[PDB]
Amino acid sequence: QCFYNESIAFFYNRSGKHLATEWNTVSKLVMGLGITVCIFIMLANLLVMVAIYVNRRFHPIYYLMANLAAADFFAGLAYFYLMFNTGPNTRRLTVSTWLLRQGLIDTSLTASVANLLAIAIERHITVSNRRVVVVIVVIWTMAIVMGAIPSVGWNCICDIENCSNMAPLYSDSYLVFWAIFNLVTFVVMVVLYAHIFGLLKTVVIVLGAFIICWTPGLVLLLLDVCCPQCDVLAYEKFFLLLAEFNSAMNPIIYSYRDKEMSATFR
Ligand SMILES: CCCCCCc1ccccc1CCCCC(=O)N[C@H](CO)COP(=O)(O)O
Repeated sequence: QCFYNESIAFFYNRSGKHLATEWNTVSKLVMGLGITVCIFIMLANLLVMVAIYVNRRFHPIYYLMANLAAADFFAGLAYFYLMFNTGPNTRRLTVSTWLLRQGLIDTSLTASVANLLAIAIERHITVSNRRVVVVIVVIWTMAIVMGAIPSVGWNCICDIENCSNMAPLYSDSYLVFWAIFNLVTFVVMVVLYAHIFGLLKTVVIVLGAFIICWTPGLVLLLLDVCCPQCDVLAYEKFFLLLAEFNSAMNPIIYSYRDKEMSATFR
C-alpha cells in the first residue's frame, strides 16, 4: 500500500508537524542565522580551498583537508537551499523537490563526517596519490549513495505507520541507520585518536567539536525512532543549525595549527 498521490500537507498532517503558512519571528530568526552560517561556511571553505590550491606547500593530508573543506562547502550550499524553503515556503514543495532538499543535506553531512574519519585514519597512519584519491572517491561514493538511498527505496512512501516524526517520509530504519553510522564513526575517531595519544589540546578540541555539534542531533534522532511521546520536534530547527555550525568550525579547527596556513591566509 504505497501513496505518492498525496502532497506535503497530507504527510505533515499525518505526522505531528506544523506547516506554518504565515511568517514568524522564530522563522525570520532561523532564516537570518542559517543564511549567516551558510555565508560563513561558503566564504571560509572557499578561502581554505583557494589556499590549499595556491600553495605547492600543501600539495595527501592537505588533499583530504581540502576535500573536507569542499564537503563543508557543499553542506553550506545544501543548508542555504534548505533556507528559502522553510516556513511558509515549505508549503510550496512537492515530494520530489522535498526529497531533493533532504538528499542534498544527507549527502553533504555524510561527506563531512566521512572526511573527518578519513583525516583521522590518515593521521593514525602517519603517526604517492593512490590511497588519498581512493579514500576521496570512497567518501564521495558513500556520501552520494547515502543521500540517494532514501530518495529511491528506503522511505515510508509504502509504510505510513512506521516512519519518523520529523522527516515525515524518511523511515525509523533509515534514521537509526544514519545515526548508528555516525555514532560508530565518532567512536572510531575516538579510538584512533586515543591510540595516537597513547597534542592533547588538538585531540580534545577535534573530538569536542564533533561531540558538541553531533550528540544533540544523534540523541534527538534516536529519541524520535525509539521513544513514543517524547516531544522531540521542539529542538529540531536549532540542532540542525548546530550540525551545520560544525561544518562552519571545521575549516578553522583543521587550519589553526598550521602557522604556514595562518601566514598563507591573504
Ligand atoms: C534527513 C535526515 C538526515 C539525518 C538527520 C539530520 C538532522 C540533524 C540534526 C537536526 C535535524 C536533522 C534533520 C531533521 C529534518 C530536516 C529539517 O529540515 N528539519 C526541520 C526542523 O524544523 C524542518 O524543515 P522544514 O520542515 O522547515 O522544511
